[PDB]
Amino acid sequence: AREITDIKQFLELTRRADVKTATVKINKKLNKAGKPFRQTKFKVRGSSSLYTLVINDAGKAKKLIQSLPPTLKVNRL
Amino acid sequence: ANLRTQKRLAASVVGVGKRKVWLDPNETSEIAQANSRNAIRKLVKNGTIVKKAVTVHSKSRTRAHAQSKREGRHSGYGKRKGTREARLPSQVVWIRRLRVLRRLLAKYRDAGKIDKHLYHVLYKESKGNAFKHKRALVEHIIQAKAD
Amino acid sequence: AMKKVEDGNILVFQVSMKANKYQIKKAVKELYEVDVLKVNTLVRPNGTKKAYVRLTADYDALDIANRIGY
Amino acid sequence: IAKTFTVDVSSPTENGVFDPASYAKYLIDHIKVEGAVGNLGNAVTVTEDGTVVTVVSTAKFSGKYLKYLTKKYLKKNQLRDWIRFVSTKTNEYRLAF
Amino acid sequence: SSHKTFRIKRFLAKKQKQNRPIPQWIRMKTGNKIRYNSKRRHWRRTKLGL
RNA sequence: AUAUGGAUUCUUCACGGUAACGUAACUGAAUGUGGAGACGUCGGCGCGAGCCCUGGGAGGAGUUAUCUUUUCUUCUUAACAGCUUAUCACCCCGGAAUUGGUUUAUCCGGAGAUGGGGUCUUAUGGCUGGAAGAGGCCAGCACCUUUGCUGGCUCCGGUGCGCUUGUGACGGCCCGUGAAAAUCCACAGGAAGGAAUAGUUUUCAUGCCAGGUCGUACUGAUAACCGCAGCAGGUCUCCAAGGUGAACAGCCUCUAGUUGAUAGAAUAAUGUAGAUAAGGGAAGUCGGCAAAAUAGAUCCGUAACUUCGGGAUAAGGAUUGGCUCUAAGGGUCGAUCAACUUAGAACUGGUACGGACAAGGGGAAUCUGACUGUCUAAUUAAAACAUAGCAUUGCGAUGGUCAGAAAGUGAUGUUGACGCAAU
RNA sequence: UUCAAAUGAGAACUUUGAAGACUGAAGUGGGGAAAGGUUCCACGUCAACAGCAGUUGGACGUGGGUUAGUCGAUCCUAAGA
Ligand SMILES: [Cl-]
Ligand SMILES: [Cl-]
Ligand SMILES: [Cl-]
Ligand SMILES: [Mg+2]
Ligand SMILES: [Mg+2]
Ligand SMILES: [Mg+2]
Ligand SMILES: [Mg+2]
Ligand SMILES: [Mg+2]
Ligand SMILES: [Mg+2]
Ligand SMILES: [Mg+2]
Ligand SMILES: [Mg+2]
Ligand SMILES: [Mg+2]
Ligand SMILES: [Mg+2]
Ligand SMILES: [Mg+2]
Ligand SMILES: [Mg+2]
Ligand SMILES: [Mg+2]
Ligand SMILES: [Mg+2]
Ligand SMILES: [Mg+2]
Ligand SMILES: [Mg+2]
Ligand SMILES: [Mg+2]
Ligand SMILES: [Mg+2]
Ligand SMILES: [Mg+2]
Ligand SMILES: [Mg+2]
Ligand SMILES: [Mg+2]
Ligand SMILES: [Mg+2]
Ligand SMILES: [Mg+2]
Ligand SMILES: [Mg+2]
Repeated sequence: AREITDIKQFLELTRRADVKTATVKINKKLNKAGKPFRQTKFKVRGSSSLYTLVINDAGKAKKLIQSLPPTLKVNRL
Repeated sequence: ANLRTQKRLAASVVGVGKRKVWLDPNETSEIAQANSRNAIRKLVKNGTIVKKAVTVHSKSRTRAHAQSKREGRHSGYGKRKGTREARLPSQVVWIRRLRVLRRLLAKYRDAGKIDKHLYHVLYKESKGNAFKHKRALVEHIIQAKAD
Repeated sequence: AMKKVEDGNILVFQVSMKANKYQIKKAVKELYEVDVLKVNTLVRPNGTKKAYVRLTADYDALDIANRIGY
Repeated sequence: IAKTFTVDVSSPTENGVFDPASYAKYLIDHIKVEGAVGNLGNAVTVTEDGTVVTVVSTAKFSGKYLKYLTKKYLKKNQLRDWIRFVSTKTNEYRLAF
Repeated sequence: SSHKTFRIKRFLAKKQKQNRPIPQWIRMKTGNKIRYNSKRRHWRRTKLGL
């Protein structure tokens, strides 16, 4: 229900002591004037709100996954 | 048998009315054994129950008739049942024309072709039914500027 | 009612007409040593009250139903 | 830009009741370009190899038009009861027996 | 109607339970003269009038 | 219930903007003031939503003797959240007759217009999150089976005196000016409480707990209600597709729903209901009762009388199809794009054309009530009642008219002679 | 209204399929207020009831079914009591 755009803020939410679950969604969509690319959405389940971070760079996306805390339960697709 | 309840369940499951549900007349025994909605879904999957197509309501003649009207046909005195006001209100015609005239006067004044003093005179003449269309106003402006 | 036990993890009871949801939740915990997520109740057309008691995920309604005797 | 449409006729041809050459000739004299037929002035080109019929056009052409012409060809030869025009993926079609 | 007070619903509940045939085994008791329920009610014939 | 983060304080209770005012926050008791709740009806105009119509493309289905790049169908996006979006209104600069601006509708300006630059309400719309993982449409595989598995696509536009509905700014009308309260907020006020080795803010953010009781099925009517009944009666309301046409008219169709009302055979008289008639045309009859004639639209033409508003569609005439063309009436920026409106001309036919449906007979006078309105539910709708207008009567409150067994009792009266009451 | 099949001791009237039609969006469509009170749903079943018929039913017999912090009541006041 809420979207965040700052990656530094995203990491703070993942260790907020009330977050237990998260999911990663992959979307195959097209860009403005080119061939389709890969879009990934990182969703953090808070107590009262769901936070969504969307990044359209696949190279920058893989680094975010490796940086997620291990204690967080992550759901794939 | 009595398949009244099977047809009702099939219509709800498929999502159409009971008039669009077809039950296989050669599969009465297996249809009678389908009491749940899960069993109805299986019968739809294997073709025992099918959804009939909608009855066609073509608009081919409507489209062809509309094309004839766009060419000026079927518009004589023998085809009119309402009054001229009922077909097209005279107030609607007036509002279109006055908005056309006022839109042109503002365009010319902004473009610098007409000063505000001549604009004000022509503003109240158009309101006074002086000009019958846009062409009459443009010609009047040319004559005023030519003198 | 039995379909709600193994599928919905919900126990169905007939309760007294004078009992509210607070008392129903307390009675189930004391009698059966389980945790109650929520209670839904209705008054049946025959004049008796029926309660839908859903247990938490930490308990299985089917195991509790077998222990009771049904 | 140009668009390419391919029709797979392998299955009907293997039986022997279908002729890709005759079907390819039907599309030459029945495609209308900006009006009537016979206006394939370097706009519509159809090529066959015995198993796949490939149509390349730069004018107004669509999959619905290709299926409409194919169904007319199948009905003319009385093949509708056995052969069906099916779209496998985008702009790639095949005939099912 | 769907909107009904508790008193009306409780009244309707009792009338439903009283509308049943007499058990068969009762007619076999010693000195029994009761054959059929003389207070049977049908919703379309006789109205409750509450 | 409470903690952390943020904000604030050594100038103790925040800063920016000329201003309209802006913000993540940014002490406020008694008491007081203000706002919201909170409001008629009709008319046109602007805008939004759903629906309707329609172009390209990706799928499925129908038709195919012949014709039809064709006919039908799927292509969807909730509450909520972030950013953004406005007619009206307001602020700053400036100082107007050669008066300007401006609405379909004539209103505004030295009590500051036009113009340039700003601020604000968020009805409403746009993008994103919710959210494709859902739903929808197809294709390829397994198979008594608990029944699934794997794939694709779900896209981009146009149009308006359209329909329904919401809403905004205005205008018309009244001897009619079209509820109340619970409840929530703001302001004025300054009682108190508060900092330096420390505190306050739960009107900023995040986190924790709980939310009882009763109703909830179904019919909603030519079979579930009331009329003695499964009675052609009676019974409040929301949603509303295409064509014809002025139209929620009549007539035909799509979605959805029904195909129910004892049947079969025959076709006498008399009926009930629907119709047609040669010549005459009210001679019928208490009486033109009933029926017939007239009928839409466009153009022409229209008397006596009159309270000058009417009479009036007075009366009385002409025209109307189909087809092929022509002229005029627009938007955005020479070019390019898009609406049905009206007028006219050839050609064509068994002279037909509001071709079904739909749809005024008219005129000259007398009696009577001015008009619209109202009543004898179940035999009388009228000339009867009412009405505006006119006149008369009573009364200045310790009062007039009227109520009550009584009353430390009431109606007019939340009233005061331009009033109330009685004819 | 018609043809065929299925069921049954028995079919103009039940079920399914096919055909012909109607309501024609101010409906014979889709929801409700009042009123009714289990008529709702499944299984079993036809003596009586459905002014013919009946294997069908709003009939007869036995069971099943109405889940709310957010929809209403509850709270407020209106004429009035
Ligand atoms: Cl009920
Ligand atoms: Cl006769
Ligand atoms: Cl008079
Ligand atoms: Mg006008
Ligand atoms: Mg006018
Ligand atoms: Mg409840
Ligand atoms: Mg019964
Ligand atoms: Mg319900
Ligand atoms: Mg009754
Ligand atoms: Mg009754
Ligand atoms: Mg009675
Ligand atoms: Mg005659
Ligand atoms: Mg004659
Ligand atoms: Mg005579
Ligand atoms: Mg005589
Ligand atoms: Mg008559
Ligand atoms: Mg009168
Ligand atoms: Mg009138
Ligand atoms: Mg009478
Ligand atoms: Mg009468
Ligand atoms: Mg009188
Ligand atoms: Mg009083
Ligand atoms: Mg009809
Ligand atoms: Mg019809
Ligand atoms: Mg039933
Ligand atoms: Mg009978
Ligand atoms: Mg019988």
